Amino acid sequence: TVVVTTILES
Amino acid sequence: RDADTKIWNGMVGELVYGKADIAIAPLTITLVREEVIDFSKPFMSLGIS
Amino acid sequence: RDADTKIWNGMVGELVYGKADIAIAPLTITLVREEVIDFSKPFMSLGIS
Ligand SMILES: NS(=O)(=O)c1cc2c(cc1Cl)N[C@H]([C@H]1C[C@H]3C=C[C@@H]1C3)NS2(=O)=O
Repeated sequence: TVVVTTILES
Repeated sequence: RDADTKIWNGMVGELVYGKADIAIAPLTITLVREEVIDFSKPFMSLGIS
Repeated sequence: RDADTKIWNGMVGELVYGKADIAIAPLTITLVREEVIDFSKPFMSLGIS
């Protein structure tokens, strides 16, 4: 499973 | 990069230390970041406005 | 690239074959060019106007 790391911003 | 500790924190520091495989993020391409990890071609343009 | 003889032409053709070490040019980053020769991040932005 490829891990996507994101930050929470509109 | 925290300057004295020379550790990367955040989404890049997750990509550096092997925890994550990719990041699709509002992550601006920077010379200090380009030395430590790879980037794709940018997908969206932005400037000071 | 024209597939009549499947031969590259121009500056990229000099890049692929061996005549060119680098092509600093108005050379638009595309897909069929990226597959055969490398591009960096684009140094100048533009569009159809
Ligand atoms: N002023 S400009 O339009 O020539 C221009 C164009 C561009 C600049 C900077 C300038 Cl000043 N840098 C951007 C940025 C995206 C990545 C490639 C170069 C930096 C990181 N690319 S761009 O879109 O090719």
